[PDB]
Amino acid sequence: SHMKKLICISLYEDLSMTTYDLSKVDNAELIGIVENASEGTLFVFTCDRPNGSSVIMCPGGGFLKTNLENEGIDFAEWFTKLGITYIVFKYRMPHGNPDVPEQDTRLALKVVREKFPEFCDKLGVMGASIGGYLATFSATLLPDDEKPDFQILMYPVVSVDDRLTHFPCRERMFGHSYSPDKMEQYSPIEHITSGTPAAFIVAAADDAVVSPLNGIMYAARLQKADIPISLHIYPAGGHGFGYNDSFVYKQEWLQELGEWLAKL
Repeated sequence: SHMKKLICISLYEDLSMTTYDLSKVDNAELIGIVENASEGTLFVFTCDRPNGSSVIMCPGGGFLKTNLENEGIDFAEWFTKLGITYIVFKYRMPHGNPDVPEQDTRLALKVVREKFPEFCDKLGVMGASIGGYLATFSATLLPDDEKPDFQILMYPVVSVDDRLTHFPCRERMFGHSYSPDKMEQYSPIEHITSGTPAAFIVAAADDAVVSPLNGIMYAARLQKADIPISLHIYPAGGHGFGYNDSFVYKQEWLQELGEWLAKL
């Protein structure tokens, strides 16, 4: 194992911090820590040999909860092994306030940059499913000086437009307040600009939760804007494969991700 410490930062409780020695913590205790933590908490997994780069993962969970294992802590060993500091974001549920994702991503990026400059030579964000909405929002609708340096998207939602969005997530995000005039201000795919960072995008063509055209058309619009892309659509595997071994393409897509990270 190449992960040393776990530092938990409570963004909405005076940035209160707790630190654990990972060599003394097993997976069952680790699960309890992330489950018991309040919303708006960052879990920072530090490396034995850090290379100065960090990723903030925004898990999926349909704006009901966060998938803190399969789209969270289960990636920690994989990232820290490469010297990449790995941060799982237990973000807040919006509960009808659609500006909560923007508020959470801006604060998470700001705090990570402030507390860990040594790990922010490159600071990227990762997002799975509706977590990819937070990830792509951070890459498009934040100011250039706040945007992350790279973005990793797993079966992301990239729009609130009817054509692409996940309707239960949109309803949880807006309550009854969604209207089509709000589409542009809340759709990252509509805000790709020259500052938008290089992207890694992966999904399965048989995804029955979120149309894989989310990732495909996001990548297509990035490419048209001359933003470098690494795009991988597998024919099968469904939504939410995360780190599961049951995904028949697990080794293939992780090998793609590892090669991509090395060439950043």
